[PDB]
Amino acid sequence: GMSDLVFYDVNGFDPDAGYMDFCVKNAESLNLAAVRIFFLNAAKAKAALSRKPERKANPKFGEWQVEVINNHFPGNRNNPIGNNDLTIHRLSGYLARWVLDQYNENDDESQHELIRTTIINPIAESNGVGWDSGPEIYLSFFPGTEMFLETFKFYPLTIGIHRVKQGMMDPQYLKKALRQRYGTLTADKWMSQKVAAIAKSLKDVEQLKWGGGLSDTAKTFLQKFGIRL
Repeated sequence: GMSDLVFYDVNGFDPDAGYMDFCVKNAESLNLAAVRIFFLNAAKAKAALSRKPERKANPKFGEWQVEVINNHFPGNRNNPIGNNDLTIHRLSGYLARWVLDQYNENDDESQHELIRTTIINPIAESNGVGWDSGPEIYLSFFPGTEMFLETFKFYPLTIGIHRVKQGMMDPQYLKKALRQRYGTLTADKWMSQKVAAIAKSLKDVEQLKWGGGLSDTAKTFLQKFGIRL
């Protein structure tokens, strides 16, 4: 695959092969502005697709246009999804990984500041979690990141485990993450072999500041005392 650079002759959905295909087709036309717009508008895009009868559609986010399968219109819910096809959910996962790749591309502080100020994760932010928590953990609040459990250091799973433990989520919602691979390991194999790694990941999640900042009224008050925020 993409990590060991081993290639094969041309079965089930493999998110690593899906990500490769996505990158071949889209890497050149992606930019941070477009990806920011995507993440701010993913849910709205699903809503919009839900009243469009066409089996495929071509939403545009900023300057970047992309073809997706429309599984949101009720008449289309059954239609098969191809391994190289894009859905809003798959795109969310692929773009979260693309943002991480951008972050890891170099360690200049300007790169990190650009990414931290441009990409917003509304789900993370709604929970009191910002970029300061770490890039993998921040990005793991995005839908679709469960496709890449090793990449995201088990956080797409352990966020869900934490939520269940806190009574914030029905255990059934864990089913998606629990079906995924971890690198080369199948779910049966990592559930058996990676308990320590997952526990370590969960502790990272438990230590997040689940909650937020000072109010506008408080900030205005504090400015009267020469405190600018």
